[PDB]
Formats: sequence, structure tokens, C-alpha cells
Amino acid sequence: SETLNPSARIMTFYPTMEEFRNFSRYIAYIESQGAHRAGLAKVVPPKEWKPRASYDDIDDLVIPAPIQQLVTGQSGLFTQYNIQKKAMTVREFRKIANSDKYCTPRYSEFEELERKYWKNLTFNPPIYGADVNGTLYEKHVDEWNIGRLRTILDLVEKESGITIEGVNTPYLYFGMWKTSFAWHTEDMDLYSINYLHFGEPKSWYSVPPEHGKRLERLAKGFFPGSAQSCEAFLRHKMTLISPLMLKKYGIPFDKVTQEAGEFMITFPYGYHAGFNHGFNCAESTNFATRRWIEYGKQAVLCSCRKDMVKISMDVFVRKFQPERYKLWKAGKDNTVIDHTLPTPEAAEFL
Amino acid sequence: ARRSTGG
Ligand SMILES: O=C(O)CNC(=O)C(=O)O
Ligand SMILES: [Zn+2]
Ligand SMILES: [Zn+2]
Repeated sequence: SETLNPSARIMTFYPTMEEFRNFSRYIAYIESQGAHRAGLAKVVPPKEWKPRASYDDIDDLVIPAPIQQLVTGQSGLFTQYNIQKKAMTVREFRKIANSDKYCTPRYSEFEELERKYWKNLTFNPPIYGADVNGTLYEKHVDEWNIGRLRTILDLVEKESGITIEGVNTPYLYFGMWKTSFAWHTEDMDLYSINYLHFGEPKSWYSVPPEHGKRLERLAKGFFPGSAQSCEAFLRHKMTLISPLMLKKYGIPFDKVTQEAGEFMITFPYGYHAGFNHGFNCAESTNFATRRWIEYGKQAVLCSCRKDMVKISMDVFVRKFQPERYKLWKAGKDNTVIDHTLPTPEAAEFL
Repeated sequence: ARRSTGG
């Protein structure tokens, strides 16, 4: 912890090449600084580091299921419907993105573009080239390689043999102006990594994990029909709530803009939302630490859909909590999570 | 299973 980052503000890190080499050790280090308390962090990599030599050979890359984003609502409360469109290349996507109809409006400060977004998000539905299976990293890149991070999340594939797309495999996201990502935590309350490869920025909104229940209570009051049908209806990723609506109901939050060549980290039970400024490309996957195991055991999942991501927590409890295995199996494990506490791997930084 | 953007 309550001493480090007591204001729960987003923190930016500038590691050296030596500090940047070990992924998990840096995640543990930034938690010893109190970064997890905001639910989101920014990491600027060393200037010498490059994951790919050039982005000039990706026009023939196929986006199998691009989505037209239809937004409905008023007074800072919205519902986003994602409509599947036919397959298109990155060349076909860039032409539409940069066309007069879908291009970024003229602006001075970010506050002006942010005002423009919340005023126009229901008009001219844009196309989002989201959830594309793939990587833009070169095979030889060993530092922060999204396709092979080497965290404890590797146990799900190593022992079960289970492959979950976007969770333990990389996803690419081709954006344009006004394309959004609704309010959500990660599947099973995992962490996530987001690298922006090139193009226009991506802006983010975050709610601290310790205040996450307050956002859930507010969303349930605004969409009571959605709450009755599904316990975790926010996992459907359809709800847009503006920063003015958050401020009105006393929900604490912070904002941040990610530029090309920067990393964003999301922490367990960290609610986040945002939008793209214009044409770009991002890479994303999920990861875990020893701190996540308790969040995964207590994650409230979607009940109405049968395709949803659910991980067997058994393998993590057997290896990391052998003393609690019988207690947890009998349902006698009644552990209360402390969101301010850092991962046990942060021991060497104290 | 599969990670999604919803809608
Ligand atoms: O970029 C997007 O639309 C999806 N990204 C995220 O929400 C993430 O990396 O957790
Ligand atoms: Zn996310
Ligand atoms: Zn549901």
C-alpha cells in the first residue's frame, strides 16, 4: 504493498538491454515498484532493439474475418455489435482506412481527438482486422518474443496438450480510426502483452483491480437484462462506458496513449477499454506469474455461451500450492485476494 | 477454445 503507487496511476518503464533480456524477471521488478495497482503499465524498449527489419512486405497478408463495428446508444453508454465481413488483404484494408470516408480527422491536442471519438463513435461504422492468427516477429528475436514468452502459462500446453488461440498463440490486430475495444479483463483473469508494430497510436482507459467490483456493479445497473442472462456479461466484450460516465458515478480510472514501438502490459482483474487513432498493427498474447494462480481459481466466467475460454486450474495447484490441493478440492479454500501485493518473484528487488 | 473481440 500500500506504500508503493498509492495513487494507482499508470507507470512507464525504460529498461536497458540487460534489464530487457529477462521477461518474467522484469514483470516481477515492475510489480515491486507498484505498477500492477493501476491495472495497466507502459514499457519503452531499448532504442537498439528491433523485432523485425522492415514492414514493407506485408500487403499480401490475409485478414480472414474483418469485423464492421456497429455501435448503439447515448449519454456515454453504448453496445457494440461486431459483424463479420468477407476476407481481405492488408492492402485492401489500408486503402479503406486512409480513404476520405474512414480517415483520421484534423486535430491539435489528444483531448480534441478524444472528444471527436465519443461524439462520433455511433456514426460511419469502421472495419477492424482483429483476431488474426500470426506473428510479425523474426525467428531469431529472443527478447520479449510474443510467440514464445516462456512463462508458467506454458504448463497448459505442455501437460494438457491444449492449444488456445490468442491465449497461448499470438494474434495480430489491423486498426483504423474509431475502431474500439470494449471494457473487459483477460480470459481467466490472466496478464496480457500488447506491442504496437507500426502506424497511428492506440489510446487506453484503465480501472484499478482494487476498484474492479465497483465498475461491475455500475454496468449491472445500466444493463439489468444482460446481467440476469449472464453472470460475466462483460466477457462478451460489447460494453462501451465513457470517461465522463465513470467520473459521474465516482469510478476511479486513468488514461494512456501507446505509440509505434511501445509495449503495454495488463495485469490480472485490470479492466481496460480504448480506441485506435488511425491505420496500425498490434501483436498480443496472454501470460502468467505465480500471483495469477489465485486469480484464475476465483475468475467468474461466462455461463450463456459454450465456446468460452476455461483453463483447468488443477495442474497449477498441484505444482505451486501442494499443501492447499486437498483444501481447494473440498471447496474449503477461502483465500481473500490482496490486489496491492506484488508477485512472489519480486523478492530479490526488496 | 478461442480468444475473441465479442460483438
Ligand atoms: O488491441 C485490441 O483491440 C485488443 N487489445 C487488448 O485489449 C489487449 O492487448 O489486452
Ligand atoms: Zn485486453
Ligand atoms: Zn455470457
